[PDB]
Amino acid sequence: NEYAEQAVLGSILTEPELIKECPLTPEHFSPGKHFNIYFTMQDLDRKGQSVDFTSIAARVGEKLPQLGGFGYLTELAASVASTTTFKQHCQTVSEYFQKRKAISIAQQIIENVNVKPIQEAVSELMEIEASGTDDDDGSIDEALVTVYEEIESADGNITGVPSGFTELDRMTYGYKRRNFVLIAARPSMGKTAFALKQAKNMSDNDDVVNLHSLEMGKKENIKRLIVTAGSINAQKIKAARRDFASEDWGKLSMAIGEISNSNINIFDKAGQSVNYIWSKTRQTKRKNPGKRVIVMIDYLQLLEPAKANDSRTNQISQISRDLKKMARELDVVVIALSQLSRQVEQRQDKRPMLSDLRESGQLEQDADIIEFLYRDDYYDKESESKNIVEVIIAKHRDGPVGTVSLAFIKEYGNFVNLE
Amino acid sequence: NEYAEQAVLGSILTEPELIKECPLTPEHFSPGKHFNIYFTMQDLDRKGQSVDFTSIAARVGEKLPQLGGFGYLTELAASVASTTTFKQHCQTVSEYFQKRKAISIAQQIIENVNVKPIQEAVSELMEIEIDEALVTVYEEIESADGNITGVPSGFTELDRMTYGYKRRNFVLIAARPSMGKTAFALKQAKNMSDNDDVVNLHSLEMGKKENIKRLIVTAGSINAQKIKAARRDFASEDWGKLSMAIGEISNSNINIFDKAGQSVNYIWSKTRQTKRKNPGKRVIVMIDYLQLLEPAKANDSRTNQISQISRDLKKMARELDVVVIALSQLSRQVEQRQDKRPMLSDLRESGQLEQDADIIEFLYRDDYYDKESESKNIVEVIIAKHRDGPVGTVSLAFIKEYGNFVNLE
Repeated sequence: NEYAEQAVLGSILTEPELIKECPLTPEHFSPGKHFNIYFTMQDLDRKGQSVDFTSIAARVGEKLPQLGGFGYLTELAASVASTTTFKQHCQTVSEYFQKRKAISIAQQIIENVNVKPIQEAVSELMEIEASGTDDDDGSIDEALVTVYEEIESADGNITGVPSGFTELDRMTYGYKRRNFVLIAARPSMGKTAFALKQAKNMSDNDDVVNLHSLEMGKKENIKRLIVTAGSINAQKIKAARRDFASEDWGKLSMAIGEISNSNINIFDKAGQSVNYIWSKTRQTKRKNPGKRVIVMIDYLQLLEPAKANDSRTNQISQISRDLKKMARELDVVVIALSQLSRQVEQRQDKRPMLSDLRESGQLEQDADIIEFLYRDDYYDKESESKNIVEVIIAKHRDGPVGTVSLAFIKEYGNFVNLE
Repeated sequence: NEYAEQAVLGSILTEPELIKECPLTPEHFSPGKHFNIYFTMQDLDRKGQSVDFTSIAARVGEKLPQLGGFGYLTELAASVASTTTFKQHCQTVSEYFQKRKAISIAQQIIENVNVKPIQEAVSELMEIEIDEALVTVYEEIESADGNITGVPSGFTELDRMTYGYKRRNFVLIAARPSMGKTAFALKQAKNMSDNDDVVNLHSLEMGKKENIKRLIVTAGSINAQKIKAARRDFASEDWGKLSMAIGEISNSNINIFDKAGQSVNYIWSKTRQTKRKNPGKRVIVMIDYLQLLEPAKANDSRTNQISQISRDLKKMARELDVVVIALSQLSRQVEQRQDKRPMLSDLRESGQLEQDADIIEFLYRDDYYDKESESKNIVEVIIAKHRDGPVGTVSLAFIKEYGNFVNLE
């Protein structure tokens, strides 16, 4: 391959310091030109100098035409649009080098064989391994310095996207960018209101929240965001409102402003594939530069799978795995509400654990911050924790676990901080 | 269109980060060049790399000429004045893509239609297919009425909680056998047809006849046992209540489907059809047995079938915008307790059930388990789940003889 071979040579003549960031030998390059363009290029490096046209042409003064002349070195440096592809090209050159020697050691065996062909399979073995030159080595001695800076310069203040709960962010330091958090819980625990809360809290820290409600409508999601924002009574508005509530219009004509002054985006298409959400995530991330994006999903199970004719347990796996990829490759916080096995209610301790994620197998594995919700005053009419939802972080990949308590105001769908 | 097609290919070769900002497949582009220009262009992206002349030409080293040669990639990159109209051009390319397939799926029908051409027009159909939205929200609350917004149940004490089953809701009327599970449905059936709404009754258990035979004995208040056989030479002056009920049922908007095996998709089709023939008016879809519905995957676990049904049933209500009422049955395990009063956990197999339901309402006749009940002839409808409302128990008087329900308090 000559095309990728030029790029490497050129990008080096452009950045005379890249000969280090990628180790090669003239053996990799084509005969004559490219070969000599590196041989002389590499020599000036081992002698502890720089590598540019001027220097190279200054080295082989009489034997310059053997490198395609000076008119070629400049053409090589001209061909390189941007030295960003260097890695990618320096690898294409490398793959083709293995390929060259792989055959050279292959047709080597044939000629070698025809005492005993044992020492052959041994000599032809040592060569086939040394020809395996890769690009990702392990150096804990280098990437350590990269961390140190960050340890030193410690921004004592939530790094990622804040949840809006002081006692929770003091563990996560903001849901990161590649993370895939899971908000699962039994029905009637605030599973939805807890989401719509974090939804706004993020929209207040000036982030973008994409709420995918496959269960509810674009309206109810707002109708809830209002009754939660202005602290107005949920039952009042519904129907009474007009001739039943007064002086609340102040808290209403305020909330209606807040929601319209927020970065909340709501999608309510009935059937949403992980790929659908993907597309709507790029689009939102494109229209909104510089700012972080969070993708909420109101029901992991109501999502539309990729393979219609497949086992249910495999569909949730297909979804889960895909959902994670999105967060990673698109670099956005992915929050997915889920449901827990109906089997939770047939125990003495109604407190959810990981095994309660029924069908979903590849679920708990792809999740970064599995957090269950638990209202004690649902299973017990006489609880010592009146109106207290306890958010249980059962899994944290880059952090600790534990239970966080919050006050749930059933009437406003609001959550309050404690301790 | 090749002109806008160049702009797209070019502006991408200019900004090797725009292949992402606008999704396409080689299928969109003209054959040969433009095609291969994207095929190879897209491939390098999926492999997690960059897309520029240098890289593209480095990929297909021998087969470079099939992309118009290197001299063409540069001409494309030069053709782009500014990468600002990339959106406008990436749309002109997309518009022409639909137009290409719209014909490819149109002349598809022609050759296809050429068993029954029914599944054709169906298969050829599926292929052929915030601040802004909050100002109305204001007027919604302002347009508070004080009465029933959605579809009324017909029970004053119940509608004072739901304000009419909404449009996207999926309510569940579950209960043990012999509680009025069916008669309670056939009651709401008419009450909705009186409020001038359309009720699609899917009785998979009974016949198109018995459903009417019950609607009459309930409408005219005539005795259920009389008519059956005696009627002719056993009842008198009831012909007035009969020649009145027979009219009511024929003057109603009740539609009864009684095909033996009904898939959720079957009901779906019969719902669009009824909604199309009847414009402007709301439609309610009743199902006399959630378990007698035919699943999608025959060879699957039973607990997954009820989930396949339930999940599908909800989507229908949401995407078709109609009230979906599904009668169900409760685990036989209810009768082995002291309090025969049903709860959510009693929904046996069905797991993804209670989660997709909006208004789970169980029925309970106390005078079935107790011969000496203080509530003689009293069914108590128990709303155990209300997503956009409150819970609680509502009491109604059940007239066993007429299959009629009466209001109280």
